[PDB]
Amino acid sequence: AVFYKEHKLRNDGLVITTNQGNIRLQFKSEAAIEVLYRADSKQLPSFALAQPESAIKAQLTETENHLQFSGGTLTARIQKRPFAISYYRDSELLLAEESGFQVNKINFRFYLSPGEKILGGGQRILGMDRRGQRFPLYNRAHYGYSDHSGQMYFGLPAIMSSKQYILVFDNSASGAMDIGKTESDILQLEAKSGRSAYILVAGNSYPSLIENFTQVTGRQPLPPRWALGSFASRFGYRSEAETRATVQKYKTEDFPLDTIVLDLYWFGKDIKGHMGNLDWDKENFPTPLDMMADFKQQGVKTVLITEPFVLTSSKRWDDAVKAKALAKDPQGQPKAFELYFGNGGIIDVFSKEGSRWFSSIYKDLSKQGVAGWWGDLGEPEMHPEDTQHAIGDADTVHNAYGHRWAEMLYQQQLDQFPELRPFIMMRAGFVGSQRYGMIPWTGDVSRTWGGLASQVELALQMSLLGFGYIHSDLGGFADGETLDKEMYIRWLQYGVFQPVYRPHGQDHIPSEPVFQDEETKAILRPLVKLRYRMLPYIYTAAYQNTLTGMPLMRPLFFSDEKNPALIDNKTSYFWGDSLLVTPITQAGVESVSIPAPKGVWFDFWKDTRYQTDGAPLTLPTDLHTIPVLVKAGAFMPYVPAVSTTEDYRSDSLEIHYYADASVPLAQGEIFEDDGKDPNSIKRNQFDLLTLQATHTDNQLHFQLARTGKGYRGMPERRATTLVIHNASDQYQHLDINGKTIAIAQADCASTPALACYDQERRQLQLVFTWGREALNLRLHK
Amino acid sequence: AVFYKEHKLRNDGLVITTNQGNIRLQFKSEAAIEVLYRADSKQLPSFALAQPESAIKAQLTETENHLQFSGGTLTARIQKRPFAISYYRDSELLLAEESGFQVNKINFRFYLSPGEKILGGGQRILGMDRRGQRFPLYNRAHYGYSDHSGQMYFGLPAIMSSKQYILVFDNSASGAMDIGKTESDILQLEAKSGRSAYILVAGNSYPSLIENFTQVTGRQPLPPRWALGSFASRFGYRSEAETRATVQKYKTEDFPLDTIVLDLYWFGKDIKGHMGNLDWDKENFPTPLDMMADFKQQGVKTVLITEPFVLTSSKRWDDAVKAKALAKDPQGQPKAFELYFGNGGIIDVFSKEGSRWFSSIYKDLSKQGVAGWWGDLGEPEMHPEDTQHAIGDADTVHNAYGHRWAEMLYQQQLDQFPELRPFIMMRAGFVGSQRYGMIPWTGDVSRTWGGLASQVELALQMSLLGFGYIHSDLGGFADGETLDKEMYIRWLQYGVFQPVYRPHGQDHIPSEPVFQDEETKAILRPLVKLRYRMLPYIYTAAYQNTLTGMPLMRPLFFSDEKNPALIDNKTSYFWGDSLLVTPITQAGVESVSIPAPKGVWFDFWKDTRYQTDGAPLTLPTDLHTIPVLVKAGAFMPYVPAVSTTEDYRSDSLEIHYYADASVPLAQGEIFEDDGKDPNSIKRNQFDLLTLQATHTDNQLHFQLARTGKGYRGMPERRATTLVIHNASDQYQHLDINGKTIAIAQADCASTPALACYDQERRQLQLVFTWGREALNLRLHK
Ligand SMILES: *[C@@H]1O[C@](F)(CO)[C@@H](O)[C@H](O)[C@H]1O
Ligand SMILES: *[C@@H]1O[C@](F)(CO)[C@@H](O)[C@H](O)[C@H]1O
Ligand SMILES: NC(=[NH2+])NCCC[C@H](N)C(=O)O
Ligand SMILES: NC(=[NH2+])NCCC[C@H](N)C(=O)O
Repeated sequence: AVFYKEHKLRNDGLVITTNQGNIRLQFKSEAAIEVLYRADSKQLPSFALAQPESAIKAQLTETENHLQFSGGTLTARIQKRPFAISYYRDSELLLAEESGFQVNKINFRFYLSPGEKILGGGQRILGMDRRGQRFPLYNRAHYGYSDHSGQMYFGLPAIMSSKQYILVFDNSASGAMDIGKTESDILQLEAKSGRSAYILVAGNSYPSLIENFTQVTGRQPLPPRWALGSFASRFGYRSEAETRATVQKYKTEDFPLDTIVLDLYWFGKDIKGHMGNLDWDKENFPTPLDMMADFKQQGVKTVLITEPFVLTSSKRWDDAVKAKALAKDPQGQPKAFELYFGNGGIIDVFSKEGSRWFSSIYKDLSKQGVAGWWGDLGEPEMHPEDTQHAIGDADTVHNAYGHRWAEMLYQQQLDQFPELRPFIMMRAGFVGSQRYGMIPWTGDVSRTWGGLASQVELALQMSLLGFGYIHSDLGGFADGETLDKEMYIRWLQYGVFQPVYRPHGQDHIPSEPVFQDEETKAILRPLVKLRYRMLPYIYTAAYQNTLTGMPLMRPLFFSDEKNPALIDNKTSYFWGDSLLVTPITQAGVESVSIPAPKGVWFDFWKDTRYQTDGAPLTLPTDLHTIPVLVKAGAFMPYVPAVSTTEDYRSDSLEIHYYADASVPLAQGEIFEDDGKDPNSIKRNQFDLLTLQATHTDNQLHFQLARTGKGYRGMPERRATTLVIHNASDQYQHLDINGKTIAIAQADCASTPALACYDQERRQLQLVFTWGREALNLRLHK
Repeated sequence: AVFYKEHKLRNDGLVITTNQGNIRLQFKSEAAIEVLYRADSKQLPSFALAQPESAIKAQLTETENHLQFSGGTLTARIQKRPFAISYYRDSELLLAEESGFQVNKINFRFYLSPGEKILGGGQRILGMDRRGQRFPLYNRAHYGYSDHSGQMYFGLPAIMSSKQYILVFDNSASGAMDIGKTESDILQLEAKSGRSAYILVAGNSYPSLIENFTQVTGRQPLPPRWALGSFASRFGYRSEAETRATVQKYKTEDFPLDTIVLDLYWFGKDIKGHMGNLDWDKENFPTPLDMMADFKQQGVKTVLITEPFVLTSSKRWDDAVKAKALAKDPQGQPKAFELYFGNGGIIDVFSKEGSRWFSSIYKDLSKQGVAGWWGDLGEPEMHPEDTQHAIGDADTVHNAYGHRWAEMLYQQQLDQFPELRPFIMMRAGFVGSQRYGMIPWTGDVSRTWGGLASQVELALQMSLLGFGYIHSDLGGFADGETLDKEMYIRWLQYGVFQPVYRPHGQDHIPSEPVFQDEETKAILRPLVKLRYRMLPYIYTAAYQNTLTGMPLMRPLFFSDEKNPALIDNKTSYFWGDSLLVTPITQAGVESVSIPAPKGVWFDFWKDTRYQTDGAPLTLPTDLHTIPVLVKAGAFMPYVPAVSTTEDYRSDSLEIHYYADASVPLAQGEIFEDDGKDPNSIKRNQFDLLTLQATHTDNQLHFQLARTGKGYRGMPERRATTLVIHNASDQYQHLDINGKTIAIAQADCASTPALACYDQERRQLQLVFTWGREALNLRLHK
């Protein structure tokens, strides 16, 4: 039995006393509130909040039976007897405590509304709506998973509801979530220890909800543009010669390549026994500085793997112990335990000593030429209960280990190279880890169609809760004895339309596309080149993700927020604003039914126009593509393919506009900067191109403009080819800034025409110079 | 009747007095002699000699009836009565005067040996052996020529004999050559005026003959590497917008492009009336500095056309007259005459005033950003007899006008940009013009199969007499009403294997490959890319041409100097040392008979091995290639394709070696420098890679090395893939500098293998790092 006794309102937090203790409420924004139970006691700090100490001014009002603590849009309604808090946006109930907080173990119980659908929990393969499921909150490997998992590498103690709120359990400890499984109408959060707090974030739409969520948990800094390029990876290159041979293979096979990734053989010849060496195995990598410099000359970055563990057999054991860098046992000695790789300890990233020691090693390797970092096994993969960290035992801090590891490395990289954007790829984190630039991948997926078929669900679940660059080991990682060629092709095709292009797998079967047969390469080469040609599209989506948290992959349900049934879809998704992608995830599929939203759509590959009032579209499949539809009104921007983003230029732009009278107004943008300055957005050192189309019965008008302060090397004038798909055959003239130009009606492909209409393709091509001043192009019948 | 009277031997020239006057003999080298009749009188200087005043020490010996003036290898035997000079190499008679020199008009008569075959005269379409022909020495347009011409743009007063000598008529005047036509056994040279001299050069082989010839007439300076890239050209881009649209089309169609060429519309909107303006038509080219700068940003050079003529209607007429820059009439007034383009005069490049005036204009335009120069109509196309130049009348200097024009422009460009290599493309020159960097093309060829079929004969005739970069308007230039697609494709395929890749034609039919249909582009795109991938092969041949005069295209007859019948062949030729090319020059050809020299040959496209003891090889044709055979023992070097040579890198090399036991020793080289320094060779600022193969019964050994001082940006270590074609399946191991490496026998395409044998292709691939130290690779059975 819990009831209200008293409250204090200073400041600007609400402190409530019940018969059971203190509760602190603080608005972290107009749309987000942090609720801390046991506010009286000492406990772990928030990990989820980007600014834990902030508290914006709210209004408090009191009545006989209730308190009301209200921010801009979000209101907390506090019922005095029995004590229960409920949350409202406008006058709409979002979420209500049932029993709410209960003590010893930590326990939060909320009511769920009938029909309420619940996404969340991070990586699970359970269905998009996780209501009716119970699962642990304990980051844990799931080697070789395929089509089901209740527990994987990167769980999140957070949910997103069809009521358009996000609830975060701001707790790092071994726990569990019960989403109306045990009791149909109860959401239960549990933890063995740790912080007893939750955060509720509201929004008026899913995009606004995600914007509000990332406002308080952190926005991802724009990654280096090279993160969007082609990665060479396997587990693992065995030598410098093999690594050099692989870079060379990309050159001789004419596949783009930005980055090569070195797995654990860079520090030892065996899988076991060397982890912790954190230094080059000179028997097999004899000249690593020259190797990295030679790669940089070819525009290729080098990324190295690192892990939390230092083995007793490794060259750094004695030094780590001496430095007090490792987690301890209750006795105060370094804790050693049996990992797959051997007996070893874990670097205590929560301590000053561990952080300084580990950071110094990253600094040294980075000075040698390492461009980015891969942090594997950060669950931590093995984490005995009696392990003691500076701020708590293993079970208490477990789900924040990887998160703090990312923070440490992010801070380190920014201190060493304040003019570069850190690249940090990790397997396990916490709510908010995106603010440290964490780029997660979905772990050791099996080489099965089931493994591929689960990737959209996983990506969308992580994308919705803050992680825009979630991606998979393309082609599959685990086991297998011979390449499943059709599966591999489908996986690398899908790869083009998801955040990071990194084929990776155990090296008994090649993961890199350059080591495939002629048919496979003939299919994938123009697709990897397409990835590069589409960099302006992808990099602009990245820009929007940094600005607003908008994920690069968006679920189908964004298309109609009043149709909750769409939430179940995990087979079609949006890549940026304009492309509806439906990966092929079974062998031999001859056609697909695409649940395209009501409107006009074009076949990305064939230009075919489809119109639908709601009924799904049936498209035939082929081996060389996967089904992709373009939304009418889309501006799709391209640059010429380059081999590496170091050579990226937009002196030449080609933009495809998908015209249809059903879209009388359309807008596009292209974000351009130097691809590397971490401060480009803050300082406005960018070139933001905007395009607006106005489509009426007798005219199609485009207004082009540029804003921003520009940047070093920005082209003053871009040669631009605008291709208008589904263009009327009735346009008689073009005005460019008032100057009339005839539209040629033949030989469009065979003359340097400035305006020409191709009657067979229904395409109207305009070629012009896009300089710094506004440009108006008007087509008139 | 002529007879010897007296001689003086100082110094070191021989001066002979006959009853008719003085004759001066001077060795210009051990292998070349200049013979000047009327040595007593004042006459035009030599144009053919690079060092006219030189005279090396020779030996003179006298007998009752003869004088002997002897250099290293060449000896002049002077018969006293009747007077006649004959020339010997060793004790072999090369050439004997008949009546020799006869006066008023200039006339030289020599005996021809029975069976002696005679190439020469420069551009004619008459058959490789011109014996039995008579033709004028008067540079003259032959618009729309096809399969026959006795008189074209670029005649040369020179012949090459199967006796392995070259005879030059060192005379610039309107004349004629009668090669045993009128009198079966007489070679007659005639001129209306000008210098009465000839030069005889001997050699012990055709390569040595050409080396000796270019030693005394001039060696071509290495062109900028960009000269070997893709040119966009037509007659003509009508505006800046059209020019920008064409550069953009190369970008959007993914064809390489180094240079765009602007025809006469850059200075006026009409073909007639504007010539002489030598300045931008701002109505149609409003921002030419920005245009050229924008192209440079994309790695694209701009070349402008210029002509010798200044029209009275042009903006520069009054100024040219004021400056005394134009040729005059006998009265002393500027000479004006009716050209196709209108009434106008000719710039007197032979005068100080004309040279200074014209040079100042090139300087100004070059400062604005023009990268190279196209000089059209230098015959001069129209040249009235009464026209007076500073050094003689039109008929006297005619065939040296273009030559002096090139010298003027070359000197100008070197003075303005001493750190760049001039690019000078012209239609008409003289013996020796190559020393001013002249790059000639074969004029206004018709768009017919006949026009294409004549190009090998023309190229070989010019190549043998000093002009390595002779080439054609690819696809054809003149007339036509609709594209002959098959002809166009064949012409641009041949284009890949001849010196300069410049499609060009009258613009009612597109000349650029980017304006062609999908099938045409699908065929040509990978071929234009091949051109770029083969830059190390082509640029190395260019290097050899600068060193020794060795032409890039070599005739079949080089393959067997004891088989004079080969001289007639004008259908197959060598592109560099290793490729035997047979262009397809008729429609619908289904197969070809290739007269491959005795030995082992491989199909360049299919890898098929052929062996022949002399009988021709029959190969089937296809539309996507033309027949090319690779000589056994060839090292064919490639780099990855780039869009422009400004991006050229050899960090990655791929080298194909064509192994056969019939070739126990083979050598290759790759010349690398910065692609732009005119002094790179002289100063040894280059990286010369050498490869040697030793092929025995049980071993194949490669020795790799580098010499030269290197250059700025040179890669220290190149990733190298060596592909050995027709490799034995019996090699069991590889030693690289003594370190043994196993040869994998499977999965060569699908692993980062360092050594692997592909049993299905009979190819053995080695991948390694080629650094600055010598490298030995040994394969052993
Ligand atoms: C962690 O472990 C590895 F298997 C070996 O380092 C990686 O290759 C794998 O991608 C990652 O999950
Ligand atoms: C000279 O005249 C032109 F026809 C016009 O300038 C050129 O296009 C042609 O290539 C050249 O022979
Ligand atoms: N994280 C997981 N859900 N792991 C499931 C592992 C199941 C497997 N049979 C094992 O015990 O090893
Ligand atoms: N240089 C030449 N061979 N020209 C031949 C031109 C022939 C042509 N019938 C004419 O008189 O115009």
